[PDB]
Amino acid sequence: MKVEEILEKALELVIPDEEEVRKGREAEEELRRRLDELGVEYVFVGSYARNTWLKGSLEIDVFLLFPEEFSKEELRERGLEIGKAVLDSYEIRYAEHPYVHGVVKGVEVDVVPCYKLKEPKNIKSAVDRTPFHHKWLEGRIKGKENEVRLLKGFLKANGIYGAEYKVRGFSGYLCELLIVFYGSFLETVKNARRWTRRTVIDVAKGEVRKGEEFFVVDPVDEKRNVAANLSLDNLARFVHLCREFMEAPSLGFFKPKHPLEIEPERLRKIVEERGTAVFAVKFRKPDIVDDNLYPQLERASRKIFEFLERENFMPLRSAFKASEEFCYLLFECQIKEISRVFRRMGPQFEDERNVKKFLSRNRAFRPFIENGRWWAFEMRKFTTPEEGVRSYASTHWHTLGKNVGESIREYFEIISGEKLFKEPVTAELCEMMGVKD
RNA sequence: GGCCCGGGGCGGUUCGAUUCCGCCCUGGGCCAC
Ligand SMILES: Nc1ccn([C@@H]2O[C@H](COP(=O)(O)OP(=O)(O)OP(=O)(O)O)[C@@H](O)[C@H]2O)c(=O)n1
Ligand SMILES: [Mg+2]
Repeated sequence: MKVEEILEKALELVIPDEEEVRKGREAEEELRRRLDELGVEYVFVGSYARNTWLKGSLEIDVFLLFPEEFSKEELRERGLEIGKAVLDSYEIRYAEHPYVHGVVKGVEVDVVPCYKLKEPKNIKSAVDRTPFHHKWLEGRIKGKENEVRLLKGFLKANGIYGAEYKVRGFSGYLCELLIVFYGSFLETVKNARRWTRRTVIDVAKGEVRKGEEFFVVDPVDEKRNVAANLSLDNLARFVHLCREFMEAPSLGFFKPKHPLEIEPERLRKIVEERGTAVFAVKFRKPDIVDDNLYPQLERASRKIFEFLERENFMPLRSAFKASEEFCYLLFECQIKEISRVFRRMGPQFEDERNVKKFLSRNRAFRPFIENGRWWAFEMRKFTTPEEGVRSYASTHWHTLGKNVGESIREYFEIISGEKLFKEPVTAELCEMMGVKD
């Protein structure tokens, strides 16, 4: 049951079976045919072109090569039109760099425009160095595509796969680059156990040096960090995962963990056992793309957390959840209620000028001296986290993310108790509190 | 959109703010494929 045995069973979970390969090829063929009628230059990139896509995740990436001189606007317009006329059913919903998604003979496809250059330098559009990533990988990943699939499947099952902002994990390309560096999934896992937050992995130079932050230099452009969007905590989760896997290998590390339900009744008893203040800020989900939403939910969530900590409610952790129509910012504090009074540090008895200005203030209790300096009893405007959040969110909505803020401005409410466990956030609450089972 | 570095105007809070909470101008990088 040692590693190598597990890796064999694992291959079954990550390698596409002959039937799925068929579908992808036929779609590839058809897709080329359609493209070969309109003329137009194109290059298949990504995991389908390199035969490193994960089982049950077949998505063909076609990149339309345009002349450098063309305007950004021409790019989207032509790409849009070409995308639409080439797909059975389509859908446009770019985030910054436009592109068209669709289905050809049942397979997902991504038609993306990009400028055609020589030398991946002075990139015109944000995705220009992608075709060069394909060239560089072409002759070096050949024969290790299965090692790539194991790594992707590992990260996928543990929730740190993608590099979109929702995940802030490992991109596919990053994965491929790691296979070319260490040679296999097993070696990557073995070495990643010793990675640090200053680790720099440079495949073009076959080197590993210590830097200012986790960096995986792009062979194509040594100034771009391929793991730029990999968050620190997620880097940390992978390293820990690699350690655990080596100690007690298991096919489980490649199988997705089910949301694993819990009765909102068990959740209520846990919160009571904990004795904390658990609540959420609910508002309507802005109609924007994931890559726009999450960073905003992240800011909002953080801005409120910081409010809760400087206000002494002792926040434990924060979380957030986006559903079809609403969003939720979750919080947990050790302080369900604080006194109305508190002490505010004053000047040292020494300089009377400021002592006066300090005592000149209208106060309900009369300041005192303690260890050489004046202190005053002040009165809070709120005494619970919810009251505090309600206030802050009503007045500081503009700093809670462009769209998330404007939405909280037109409406939001604070949910807690039984009425909160009925919302679709139980998974996030359990993960946030470390509930196990 | 978010994050990092920088210039310049303000508001609030404070005994006391460049130094905490925010707002308006604006320059330069990075990420998302
Ligand atoms: N953060 C990212 C995302 C994408 N890419 C470029 O876009 C390709 C990845 O496109 P994507 O479709 O997001 O993933 P795949 O690489 O195709 O792999 P998989 O579909 O299995 O996730 C990479 O090879 C690379 O050229 C990149 O450089 N950095
Ligand atoms: Mg793909």
